[PDB]
Amino acid sequence: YYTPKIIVDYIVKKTLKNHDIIKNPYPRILDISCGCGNFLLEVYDILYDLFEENIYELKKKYDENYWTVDNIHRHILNYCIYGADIDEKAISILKDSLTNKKDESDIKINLFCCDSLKKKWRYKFDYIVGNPPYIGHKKLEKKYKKFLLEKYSEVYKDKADLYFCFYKKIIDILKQGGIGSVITPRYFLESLSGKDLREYIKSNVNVQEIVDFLGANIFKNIGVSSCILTFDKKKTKETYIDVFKIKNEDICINKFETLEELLKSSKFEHFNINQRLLSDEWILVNKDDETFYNKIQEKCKYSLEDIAISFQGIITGCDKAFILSKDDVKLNLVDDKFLKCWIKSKNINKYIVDKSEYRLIYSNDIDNENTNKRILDEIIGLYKTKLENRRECKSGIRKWYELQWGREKLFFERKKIMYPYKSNENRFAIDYDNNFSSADVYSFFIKEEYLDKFSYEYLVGILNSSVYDKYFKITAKKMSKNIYDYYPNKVMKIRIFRDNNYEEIENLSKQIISILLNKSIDKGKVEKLQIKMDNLIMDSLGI
DNA sequence: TTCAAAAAGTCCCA
DNA sequence: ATGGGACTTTTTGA
Ligand SMILES: CNC(=O)[C@H]1O[C@@H](n2cnc3c(NCc4cccc(I)c4)ncnc32)[C@H](O)[C@@H]1O
Ligand SMILES: [K+]
Ligand SMILES: [K+]
Repeated sequence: YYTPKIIVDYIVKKTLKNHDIIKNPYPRILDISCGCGNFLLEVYDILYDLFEENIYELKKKYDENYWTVDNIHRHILNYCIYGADIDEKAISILKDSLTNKKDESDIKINLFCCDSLKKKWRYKFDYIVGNPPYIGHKKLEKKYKKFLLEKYSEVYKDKADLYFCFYKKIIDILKQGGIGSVITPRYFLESLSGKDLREYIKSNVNVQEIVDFLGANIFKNIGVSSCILTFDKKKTKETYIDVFKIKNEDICINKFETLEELLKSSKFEHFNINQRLLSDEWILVNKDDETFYNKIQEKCKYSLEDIAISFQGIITGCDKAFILSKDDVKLNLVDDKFLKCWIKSKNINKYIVDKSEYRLIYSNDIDNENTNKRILDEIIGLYKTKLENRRECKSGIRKWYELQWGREKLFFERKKIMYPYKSNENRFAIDYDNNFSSADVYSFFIKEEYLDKFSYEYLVGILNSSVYDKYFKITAKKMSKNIYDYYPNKVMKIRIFRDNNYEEIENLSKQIISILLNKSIDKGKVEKLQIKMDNLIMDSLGI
């Protein structure tokens, strides 16, 4: 995963541009996932320029025979550059690349082929740079995950990622007054799994700068969203973070010769965040958005979690075995008591759901194999081998033809609100048709004790408003270009209000629902009603 | 027993 | 061929 050169140079310049080579001519620069040496080779070039530009000052202050230009190459490799990686071939290539920068006496190069997370590191380091590996909870082998849970528990639990541990290792082995700069996924900035990691970073290092690329495609043909984190262990009372957040995700990364030109430009916005004021959540927004977010939080007395019951959709474990088109002839084998309406995330619009085109065979209600042999033999059994490889089938908890996570039917077969799990905008709809769905659609229904305060029509009105689209996206988890995570761990934290505008907001919502359900939809008037509703909500929240 | 999180997403076309 | 757009499964720890 080759890191773009402009970012590599920026990271190295970040850690080394103001190093006092005269005061300390023995800086230790480390990359614990160096690979072929994208960062370390640049570190060599930056160090070599630094030594040659101060070669005569060094010669005068120290051993004058040791400090010559001819001796710079040797000194850098013996005492300055350190790298670690698990790939033997990459280390071998990097060793040759460092050697080719210039046998006399066989210089030794501090490159280790090892697990960076298991190595007994004999000393701390002045500067650490690089791009660690990212491995999620699905693609990480179970034997290694037990080690991470037992030894890296301060940052790695549950659905945490591998690069959390590289953050902990880098922070642990950084010298006092040292500087670290890495490029990692951005998701830990907001994700629920990153809470322990954020607590660790906040209370161990001073975060100098965060570069957030949002959904920009930094790595070509890689579906990941990146950020650059720069931190130090310097004694300072400032504790203020420079945040450079991109404004246009469509931009290409090579607009200028250097990254810092892009950051200072009109493609990025800059603002400051007080690190001491960071809660367990990192709300990195400008003053206008902070005021906007704080107004809504203070004005709203209730949250969605207070008034609603949230649940994830069906997880069959093999969709091809249980989901059929409503026009599929094989449904003539299945009694209608077994069939449920099935929708995908794209079927969720604002305020209403598209008509179902798929049916779910709720195979849990099938009592035994002998009574409905045709359904099992001709429909579900076509994927029996894959069905039996599901975890709950291996342990015997689930029968091979049963849904892996069937949930409760009564939760779905009722009036409820559904929203897609990943979307570019708020899309909350009222479901009237007892729709079932997979985990790409989340549902909630209102608690009985809050039905006389909040109706479904009022909720979809304010939740689909432009005010709440901006409001939710302030702290939402940015996944990829024009995609946010609409998950209960943040959707249920949305705060809602009840005031003098309740009735008209609800009435406008009913009008929109009435038009959206017509045969000849005058979608233009829906937009006009939405604008009027947004004005009511902004009036209610005083913004 | 059984909840919900997780993009080095995935797949496609031009 | 690559880059950009539409769309989103089930494995997994707790
Ligand atoms: C996306 N970028 C990479 O994967 C690079 O990082 C190196 N890289 C991976 N993982 C490493 C590690 N520890 C974790 C580890 C080790 C062994 C098995 C397992 I599963 C996990 N330590 C040291 N370099 C490690 C790789 O060799 C590439 O150059
Ligand atoms: K001298
Ligand atoms: K991206």
